[PDB]
Amino acid sequence: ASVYAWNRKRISNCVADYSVLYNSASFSTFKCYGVSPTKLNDLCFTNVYADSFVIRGDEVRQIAPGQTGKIADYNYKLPDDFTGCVIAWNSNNLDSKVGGNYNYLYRLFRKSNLKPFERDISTEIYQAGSTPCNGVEGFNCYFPLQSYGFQPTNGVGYQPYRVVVLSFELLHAPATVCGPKKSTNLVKNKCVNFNFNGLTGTGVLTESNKKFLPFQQFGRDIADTTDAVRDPQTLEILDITPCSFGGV
Amino acid sequence: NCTFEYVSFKNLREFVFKNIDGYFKIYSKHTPINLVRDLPQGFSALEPLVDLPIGINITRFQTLLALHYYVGYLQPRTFLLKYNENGTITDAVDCALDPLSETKCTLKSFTVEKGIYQTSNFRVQPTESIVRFPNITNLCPFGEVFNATRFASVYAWNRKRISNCVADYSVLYNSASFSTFKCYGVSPTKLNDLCFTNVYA
Amino acid sequence: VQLVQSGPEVKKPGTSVKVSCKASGFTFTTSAVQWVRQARGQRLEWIGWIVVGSGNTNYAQKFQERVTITRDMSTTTAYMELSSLRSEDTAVYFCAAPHCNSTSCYDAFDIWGQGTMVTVSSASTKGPSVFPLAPSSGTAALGCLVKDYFPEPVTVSWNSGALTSGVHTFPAVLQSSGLYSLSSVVTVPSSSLGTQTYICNVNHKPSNTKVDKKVEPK
Amino acid sequence: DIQMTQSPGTLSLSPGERATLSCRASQSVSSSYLAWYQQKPGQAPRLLIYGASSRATGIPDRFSGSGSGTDFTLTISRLEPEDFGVYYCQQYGSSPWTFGQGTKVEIKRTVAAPSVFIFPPSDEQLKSGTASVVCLLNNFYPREAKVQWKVDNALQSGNSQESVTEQDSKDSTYSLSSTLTLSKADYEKHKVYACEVTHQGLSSPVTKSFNRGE
Ligand SMILES: *[C@@H]1O[C@H](CO[C@@H]2O[C@@H](C)[C@@H](O)[C@@H](O)[C@@H]2O)[C@@H](O[C@@H]2O[C@H](CO)[C@@H](O)[C@H](O)[C@H]2NC(C)=O)[C@H](O)[C@H]1NC(C)=O
Ligand SMILES: *[C@@H]1O[C@H](CO)[C@@H](O[C@@H]2O[C@H](CO)[C@@H](O)[C@H](O)[C@H]2NC(C)=O)[C@H](O)[C@H]1NC(C)=O
Ligand SMILES: *[C@@H]1O[C@H](CO)[C@@H](O)[C@H](O)[C@H]1NC(C)=O
Ligand SMILES: *[C@@H]1O[C@H](CO)[C@@H](O)[C@H](O)[C@H]1NC(C)=O
Ligand SMILES: *[C@@H]1O[C@H](CO)[C@@H](O)[C@H](O)[C@H]1NC(C)=O
Repeated sequence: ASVYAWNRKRISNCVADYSVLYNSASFSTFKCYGVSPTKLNDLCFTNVYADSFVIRGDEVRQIAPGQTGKIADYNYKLPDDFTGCVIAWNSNNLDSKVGGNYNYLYRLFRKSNLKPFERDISTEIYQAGSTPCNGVEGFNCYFPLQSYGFQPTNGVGYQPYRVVVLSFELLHAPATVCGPKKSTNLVKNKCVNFNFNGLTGTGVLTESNKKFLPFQQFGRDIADTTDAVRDPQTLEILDITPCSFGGV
Repeated sequence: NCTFEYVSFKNLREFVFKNIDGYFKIYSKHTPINLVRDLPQGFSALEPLVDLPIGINITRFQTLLALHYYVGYLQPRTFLLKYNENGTITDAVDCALDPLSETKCTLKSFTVEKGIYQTSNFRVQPTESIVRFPNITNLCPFGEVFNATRFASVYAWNRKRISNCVADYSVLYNSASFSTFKCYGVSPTKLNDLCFTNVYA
Repeated sequence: VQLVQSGPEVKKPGTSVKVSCKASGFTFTTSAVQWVRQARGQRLEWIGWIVVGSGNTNYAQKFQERVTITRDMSTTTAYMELSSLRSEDTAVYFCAAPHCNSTSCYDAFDIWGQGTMVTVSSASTKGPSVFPLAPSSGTAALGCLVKDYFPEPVTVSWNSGALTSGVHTFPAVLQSSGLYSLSSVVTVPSSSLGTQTYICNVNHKPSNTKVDKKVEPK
Repeated sequence: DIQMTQSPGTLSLSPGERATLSCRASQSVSSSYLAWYQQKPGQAPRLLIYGASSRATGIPDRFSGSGSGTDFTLTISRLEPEDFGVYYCQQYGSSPWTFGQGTKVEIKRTVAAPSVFIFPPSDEQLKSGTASVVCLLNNFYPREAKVQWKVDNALQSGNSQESVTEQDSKDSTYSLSSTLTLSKADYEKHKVYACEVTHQGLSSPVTKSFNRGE
């Protein structure tokens, strides 16, 4: 899809191996924020939203938090605290046409900057002057969208690039989109080294009488440490008590 | 041109609708009541139900009635929430409701003992900005320095003095012609605000 | 807020000229640029306009065939290419644009360029011949004839700029030979003819010609 | 195309008077898409009025504008010496954005007759095989003037060219220069060369001549 009409594809109940993507030279850009791209198959992801669009190479630097430009301001804005990944690859052989491609557009004018993850596809005539445009183009009345005109002979800075922005919500709620890691059996009333949906620790898992709400996955103590977890396989609430200790 | 579709007095139905970074979050709580005149008084926490990644700029709304309610507005307030032994929210303090609420938030408690407490700091906000620069809007020689016909050898590096001219380093940072653009001690983006006294090229 | 154009151009018939127009002060990216030509002593002729952001162009009927208006937002400059030049194209060309901030624009063309003169004929570069127009034997008239030069213009001064009162430098005419002729005269009292040397200073930059000719009362 | 016509061709007014210029469109145009510009000889156009009734930045308040549809008026309450130039009106609503032919606002004056002077071709030019006889009309008003070349009482036609200067900034008069171009042979075939000047300030055409050699 065009950058102004960026497409959003939610994902659910699946497992993925981002190691064959990080090891792939096909992707010209693979940069993650808030989570290391290497250590990815550990933390069982929670929320997942794969946005996708096409820009030109000179604009790839705009797909980053705290950036400005045509794309960042008027087409696709990333929040400052964005936690996710940005992947981009050269799509010259697919999205470039001799004479210029007319299928990919971008928003050229807008009176205010876009909020994070905002999608504007309105085709209202931009009024640059005081006189109101009545749907007709002219002086200070221009069409808001412009075509990239991608050509195979263009410079690599002007060649088409397909960008995919994966956004997450790691370890904050019940996780659906998980990774490809096999589970083990759960042992109660014994000191174990536990890993629940990517949250790790050491402690004794015991039965509890805490009535968690269907949307709540983790509990916390006064110190903000993890107090209890809901078993992802059997919907029961288990308290996590550090492996009994005391001074010697 | 649809981009999303989803399909799933005696009753008080409260809802909260908010937009955070393009996500439309819907919270609600339904409870039995016996009161027609006005909203019942009491406390009840709303669980989250829906989070729609619509990315739509929402500024106005309307209701839909079946033909043969109260509307409030949200503010970026700080609240102190009391979680009981069962994990149910039983009370709350709006830290900006009044000085007593400010004190309660300050001491992270619901009971304030008799005495005098120092709770905040009053600071007079600004009213307008003042931007001052010497009035001299002259073009710089950046054109004849970057696009010069012939450059000098590195051992005989040339130095050009730049003064008495306004310059816009944003048209240079936005240029793909420059294979390398790296700055030290000052961000290349925030360049237009800075005012300089000695520039050498 | 400036608008600077190219320098003078002198091209042969059948060639092309590309006039530049650089903006300053306002935000180029959201404005528009029109081009207008003016022949020596004629009215203003609208050539066409271009939207800087989109690159869409509209041309006049009389310039649809040999004029193409382009722009380059990276160098904040707009260009006008004129192919297959001829003597009719010898004129002065202006570019105009509304000044705009980051979000709104002016409602007219208030910023204008200094103008670019384009000369075009089968003529060749030639220095001018300066001949004296002697005063006839209470006030007398004398002057200089700057004849057979190309291209325009020439500059004429009297007494190296000392004599300005009563001086009339006429606009040049284009002869059928392709060369220009210009007359510059001055009226002085008849008494001062024998006790005041009069020298006209004719300078033609396109041919690097500097002629100081002294006018004599016969 | 929309045709823009301006009037008058020449506006002869005294400094301090009220000037009035007219602009006519061949079809009804939007008032919000008409402008008035001022251009002086050898200078770039300068925006005066936009939106038919909106003074531009820096333009004095003595400039005003009115009109609607096909007829528009530019009014100068008190004419200043810095206002004597060329004025254009342009519509920028319907493409093409055509211009007017211009209106010259000149300083008026009383009728002044021209001082006529004749100049024989210099011997240096005669050495080149061409003769140029010059006729100068000095300080006259109005600009309209007529010059006829007579070579041994034979009226010339098609072998002369004229040139008129702009109105002088000090005495508000014009000057005219007419050049007769003959070959050395034709120049030596005759003896008396004269230019006859007809002008409003002259009660009868004045003739200035010279005898070839004397
Ligand atoms: C950008 O400018 C517009 C309009 O300003 C006018 O046009 C400019 C090119 C310049 O010539 C100015 O001197 C002109 O006044 C601004 O829009 C105005 O905003 C004010 C704010 O209160 C409002 O009162 C006016 O009615 C607006 N006028 C119009 C025609 O819209 C706009 O705010 C400017 N934006 C920035 C970021 O500077
Ligand atoms: C969402 O829509 C509102 C309503 O148009 C936008 O708010 C307007 O913004 C313009 C400038 O872009 C102002 O001149 C208006 O006064 C604003 N109106 C109101 C009611 O606030 C808002 O900017 C839009 N959101 C984004 C991200 O652009
Ligand atoms: C839907 O979007 C397309 C472009 O993606 C646009 O051309 C079309 O007009 C839109 N439909 C409506 C009803 O607005
Ligand atoms: C918590 O739930 C139990 C379940 O019966 C109930 O008995 C107890 O009173 C509840 N506690 C509170 C504070 O409501
Ligand atoms: C130099 O000028 C050329 C055109 O003459 C232009 O394409 C290029 O971008 C310019 N570079 C800089 C750094 O100004």
